[PDB]
Amino acid sequence: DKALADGLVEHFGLEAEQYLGEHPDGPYSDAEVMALGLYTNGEYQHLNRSLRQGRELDAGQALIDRGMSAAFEKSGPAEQVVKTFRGTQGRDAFEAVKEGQVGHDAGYLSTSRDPSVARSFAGQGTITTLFGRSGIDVSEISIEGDEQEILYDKGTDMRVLLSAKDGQGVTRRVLEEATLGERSGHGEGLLDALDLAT
Amino acid sequence: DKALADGLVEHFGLEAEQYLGEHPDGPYSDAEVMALGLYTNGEYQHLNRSLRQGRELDAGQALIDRGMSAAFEKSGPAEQVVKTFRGTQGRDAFEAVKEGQVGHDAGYLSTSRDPSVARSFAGQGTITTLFGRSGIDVSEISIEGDEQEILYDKGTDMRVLLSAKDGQGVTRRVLEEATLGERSGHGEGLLDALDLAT
Amino acid sequence: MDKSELVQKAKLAEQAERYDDMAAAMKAVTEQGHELSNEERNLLSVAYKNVVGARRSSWRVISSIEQKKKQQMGKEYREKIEAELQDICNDVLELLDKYLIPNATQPESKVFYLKMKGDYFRYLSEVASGDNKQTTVSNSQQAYQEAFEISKKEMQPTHPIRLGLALNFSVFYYEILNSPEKACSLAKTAFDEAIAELDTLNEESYKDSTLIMQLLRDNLTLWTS
Amino acid sequence: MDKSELVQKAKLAEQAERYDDMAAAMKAVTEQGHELSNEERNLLSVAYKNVVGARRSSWRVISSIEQKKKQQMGKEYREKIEAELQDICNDVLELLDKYLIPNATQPESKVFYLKMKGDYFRYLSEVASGDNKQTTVSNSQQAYQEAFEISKKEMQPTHPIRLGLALNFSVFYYEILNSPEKACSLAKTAFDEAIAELDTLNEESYKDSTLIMQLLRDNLTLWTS
Ligand SMILES: O=C(O)CCc1nc2sc3c(c2c(=O)[nH]1)CCC3
Ligand SMILES: O=C(O)CCc1nc2sc3c(c2c(=O)[nH]1)CCC3
Repeated sequence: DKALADGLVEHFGLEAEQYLGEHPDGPYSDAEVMALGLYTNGEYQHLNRSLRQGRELDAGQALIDRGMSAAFEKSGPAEQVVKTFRGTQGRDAFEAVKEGQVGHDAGYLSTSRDPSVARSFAGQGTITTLFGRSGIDVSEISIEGDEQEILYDKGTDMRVLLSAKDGQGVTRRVLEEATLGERSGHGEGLLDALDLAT
Repeated sequence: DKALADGLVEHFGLEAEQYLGEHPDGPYSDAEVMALGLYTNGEYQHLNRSLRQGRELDAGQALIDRGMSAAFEKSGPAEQVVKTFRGTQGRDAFEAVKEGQVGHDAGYLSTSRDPSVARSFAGQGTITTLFGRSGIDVSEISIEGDEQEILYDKGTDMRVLLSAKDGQGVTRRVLEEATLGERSGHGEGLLDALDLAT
Repeated sequence: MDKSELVQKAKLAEQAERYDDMAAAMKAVTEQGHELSNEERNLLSVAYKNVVGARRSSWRVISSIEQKKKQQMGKEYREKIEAELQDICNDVLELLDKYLIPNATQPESKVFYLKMKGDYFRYLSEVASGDNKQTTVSNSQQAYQEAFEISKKEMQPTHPIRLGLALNFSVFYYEILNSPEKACSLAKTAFDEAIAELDTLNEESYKDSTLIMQLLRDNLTLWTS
Repeated sequence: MDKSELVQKAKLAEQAERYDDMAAAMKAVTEQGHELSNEERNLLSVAYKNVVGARRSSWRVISSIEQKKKQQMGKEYREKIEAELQDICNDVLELLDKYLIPNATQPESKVFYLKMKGDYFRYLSEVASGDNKQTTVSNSQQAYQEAFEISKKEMQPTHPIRLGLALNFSVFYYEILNSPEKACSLAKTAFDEAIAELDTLNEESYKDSTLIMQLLRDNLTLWTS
């Protein structure tokens, strides 16, 4: 769909053309590269600030989101479980989920695998650490600050495996993609063999 | 409440006065005796035909129902589990209850302990056999045909312990008052001691 | 040990879930040579059942894996379980034949024990081979139908022991003799004789009997589909 | 028996739920004198645990009824269970000290076994009396804290064996020594050292470790209320 690819060059120009040949191999389209790049960093904070709150999209941002979510089925998954990270200035969309259950954000899920950008990335309020595959390895298109990013979808459901609060009061949390679940990431019988109190 | 007692003598007369001194002991009131007698047999078929279908009451029947349900708290329960019976011309309010669960009629639950009036009492379509205590032992006020009747309330919930259909196709059923349940009527461990297949 | 001390020690092994102790425990109160009340009659049956059913659940799994590269030592291991059950039933059948069957003064227990004795003849008939394979089944139907006429001519239809005896009998034909023709034939007869007489229920176990009937209707249709 | 034949026979007793067989089963592969992989390392621990936990669940009930008219023969019966567990742990502790503890070439299992050895010293410390009462606990904290510095200085914080070793240690103080002061003191330390380093999780058991952490937070607050 070249018309979509023109949508950004009709609305962003040299900004959209910043990303283009950022592609050795190309599992994604021309329109898919510029769209993912536009989100990643930094034209994205308001893509989720508008997704969340159920608010209406802008002209360009609607051109982004549709190009973005489209590339997801065209990208995910493969191939094993990864270990991303994500910190916030407080209030994350997983503070209302009961421990052990599954919940999904409204907006997207930009992350990083580097523990330094994990602690933090404006701010150090609530820190998380994720697991999955359905993330878009954009660690090539936009690595501002060398963040090596992997981006999951939006209504993708996450399993809150743990929710505690730090001594200094930074809520560190563990998550897990819904479609993993059950015995996805368990030492084969190491648990039963420990013997515990419970 | 003598005014209620006058309600029947202002609307039925010698009919209502048919029952009165039908009482050695008297756990019930003057108005309670005539009301229960009026239902029992035979001014009752339309008390339930109107209760069911959610239809509106008549003048006298409203005077009955209110006098009847009032005597229930004033009567029930005591003292052990009884064994009433009830047959119908087909379609009973327990054919939609799943086996093992609890359901309650809209109208009342006139019954008998005599297996002959059980098979039947217009007609032989669906036959039942009940268990409880919250029934009004009216086996003194109106024993037309020597039926020795015990009458439960209306929205009283029954546990369908069994629902089968006969060789000749008469659906015999077992029931049980909700507030009994669990191990109410089990041989103490006789079941576990039989050993079975299941 | 007093006839009442072992009662407490028997109840212990049950709550402690130590039925192998409960096995020899209730074994002794019957070795006393005196009749046992239904309270103790229930406990002993509950004891040996949980024991036999435990080895049964153990044996039945091995007999699925071997069927489903060496597996001889697996059959050799299955054999020691066979050896366990054989040792159990024949041990309890003597306890039936020595101190249980004759002491049956009450007519009710006259059917519970014979039903149980046929069960333990039905139990042993699965792991058997050749010599005992045909022999164990002979006394199986013997003791079964023996208590059945007692249940037929003396016992109420809707009676827990009678209805249970019919089920285990109906299961014996389908499982052991692999003859669902007579298995289904005996359940309906018993089932039918039950629904016609609903005034035959006792409030002491009115709910206990209905459960049994809920099983037979779930075995007739099951066998006929 | 080959070093691999018993593997199948060991897996049998597990599925068959015949862990008393599994006890002597995995007992033999370690009597071979050669190191056992984590696969077998898990099975043996799973074996003796289910056995000991079974007698444990059995013993713990008797020790509630007697506390809650003769009850001497009940204590006499509880004593034979005490005799069972004592026979078990000390038997498995020699298997730890003979073929398990020295064969620990891998640094990971260097903490699993010591944790386990302290557990079976923690197990025996409940039914003991006088002579062993104080003695068993001496090697208990000995083996416990011994593996702890290994877990501290060598093992990752968010590691299943390390986090489990901390829990069983935190349970040892509250239960055995009845000292919730240091029990709560050791869990928070371990718990805190876990949340600060979340990048220390391994995808192989990332979900396995979180469960352990979900237990300690449910023991600190529990002990502090
Ligand atoms: O606004 C949001 O959608 C969540 C806030 C948030 N945004 C981003 S972008 C990015 C990261 C990040 C984040 O942790 N939170 C981590 C590496 C690149
Ligand atoms: O109309 C109804 O409420 C149910 C039909 C019905 N009515 C009566 S009255 C009576 C009996 C009875 C019944 O079995 N069904 C049995 C002894 C006295």
